[PDB]
Amino acid sequence: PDLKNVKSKIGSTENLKHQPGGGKVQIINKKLDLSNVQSKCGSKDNIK
Amino acid sequence: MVKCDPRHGKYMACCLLYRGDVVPKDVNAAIATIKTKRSIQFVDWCPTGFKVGINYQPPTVVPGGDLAKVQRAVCMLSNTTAIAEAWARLDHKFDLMYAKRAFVHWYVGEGMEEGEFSEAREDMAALEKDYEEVGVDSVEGEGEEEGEEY
Repeated sequence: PDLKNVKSKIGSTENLKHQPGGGKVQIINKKLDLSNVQSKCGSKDNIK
Repeated sequence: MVKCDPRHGKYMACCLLYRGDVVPKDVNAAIATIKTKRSIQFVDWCPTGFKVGINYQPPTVVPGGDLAKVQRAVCMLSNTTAIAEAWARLDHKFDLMYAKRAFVHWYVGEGMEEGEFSEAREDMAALEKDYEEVGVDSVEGEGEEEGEEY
């Protein structure tokens, strides 16, 4: 009558390494350039 | 009727349009108070910054309203550096949204290019400095005045 300790069929065997982990995000942006500036509403020559 | 305090700035010019029962001396008398009231500051190169209109037809009043009938009234268009407080509000609020690029796709997806935003912000950046360059005083000026509140 000894069955020889029969094993299960068929399980979550494909999940045994699984968690799963998460990816990443980082946003974060670049500064625009506003260095092209000069005023016009005054005098630079006729002041002299 | 633009929400600011004019004492944060200086006036460039003021323009007054008089309706109804008005007479030219009683305006010359009314502006004299405004010139003397130097806490109403003009730019240091504008000594008589007034333009004036007078018209024999009054305010008309609508029946659907709460506003009274008057004999005489005025409209006041004025140029001042007191609203430069407000340029520095908009261009600050723009920087917060654009530093995260928020909503930018809704303008790009409808045919504007992205570099447009940079341009208009740079025009405002030049604008900031345009308002700095008119608000300065003369190096040829000096002054002494008897009144110390106006």
